[PDB]
Amino acid sequence: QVNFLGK
Amino acid sequence: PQITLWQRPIVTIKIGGQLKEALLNTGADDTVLEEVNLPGRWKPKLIGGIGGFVKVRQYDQVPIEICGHKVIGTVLVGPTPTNVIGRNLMTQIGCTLNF
Amino acid sequence: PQITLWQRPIVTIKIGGQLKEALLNTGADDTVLEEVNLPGRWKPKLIGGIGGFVKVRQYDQVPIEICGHKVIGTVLVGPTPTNVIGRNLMTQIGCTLNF
Repeated sequence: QVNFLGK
Repeated sequence: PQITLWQRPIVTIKIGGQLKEALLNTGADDTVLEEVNLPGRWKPKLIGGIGGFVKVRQYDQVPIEICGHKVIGTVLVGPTPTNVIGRNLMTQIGCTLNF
Repeated sequence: PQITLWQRPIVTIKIGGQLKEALLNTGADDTVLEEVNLPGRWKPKLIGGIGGFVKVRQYDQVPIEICGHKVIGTVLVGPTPTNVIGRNLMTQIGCTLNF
């Protein structure tokens, strides 16, 4: 898997 | 459409009789949406894996419209920081990365 | 390039004199890579925000080659489950979502 960045 | 990536690629979706917004997320294997009531069968699924696991309801073969494209795919329902359209549904709508 | 999404969109990159692989992740605002030794100035940055924050080193204007495209952008260096190319660098290579 559940890949992200926020941040 | 052709969607540039200067902003977050958030699109309108229609799911379970509701209009919602979700992020087109090529880093996500699966689609996870919160606050939708889907009819029909589900099974629990454990996702994530950092800090523990998150349990969601897995609904298979769910009709969903994504930015005007009516498709079918698995939708995981559970609280998520942001509604996410994963690769499993981006394949259905014929979405590719291009450069 | 045109990359379909049936598999994870992992591409080869060249950074800091090393060959690496990273995931093209439209759900990520920023690029985060581990096990790279970059020269020049950095500042700490807090990222994530679930369970706490993760501290990384922010390097600005880093030359990087992504799937053959030589560009420049901010690279965050620190622990990451998967090396990630975020939107900040996908814009640089002219990567769009198309359907």
